Amino acid sequence: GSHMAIDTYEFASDAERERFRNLTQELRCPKCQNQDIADSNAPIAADLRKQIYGQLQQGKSDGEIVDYMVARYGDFVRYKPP
Repeated sequence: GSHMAIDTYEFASDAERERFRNLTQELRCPKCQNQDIADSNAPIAADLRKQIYGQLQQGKSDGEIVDYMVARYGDFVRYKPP
């Protein structure tokens, strides 16, 4: 029994939580020692989750968010649709 990063945020609705959940699972860091941005405790993962949360709350769409994180952090981040 452990908490995950998602457990640490105050979402505005259950739908908003689930959007975060999907985004953090589908955005990956393929060279990272832990490639799962939902599970990693690496500083980069906390940064990405923080940004995804911020953008959800700004009213950005799923599409806009993916584009931002990929275009802004392409040296480590990659979109891997399911």
